[PDB]
Amino acid sequence: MPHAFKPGDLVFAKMKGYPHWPARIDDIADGAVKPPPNKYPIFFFGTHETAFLGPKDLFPYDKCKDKYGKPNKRKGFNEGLWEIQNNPHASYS
Ligand SMILES: Brc1c[nH]nc1-c1ccncc1
Repeated sequence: MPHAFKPGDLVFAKMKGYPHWPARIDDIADGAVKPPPNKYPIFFFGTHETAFLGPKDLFPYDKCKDKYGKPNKRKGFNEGLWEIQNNPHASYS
């Protein structure tokens, strides 16, 4: 039964103008910028960009991969598909 989102959870994250994108709930490093209240730091695979999102835009990866996990022409998307499937918890800095 679902819990709240926690660092390390794998998701598809929805941003305006982008398809649902392979992503993870990031950790917040010591001394790093914290997200606004009720928002999570979302690390987008492939592009390696971060955005702050609420749960309305976060879809669990295992439940939605058959819907959202197909190749896409957008820059970084297919690289992101490889990352979320093959090394989702690695450091991509
Ligand atoms: Br959606 C997506 C995939 N990679 N990066 C993004 C993104 C776009 C804009 N602001 C933050 C993150």
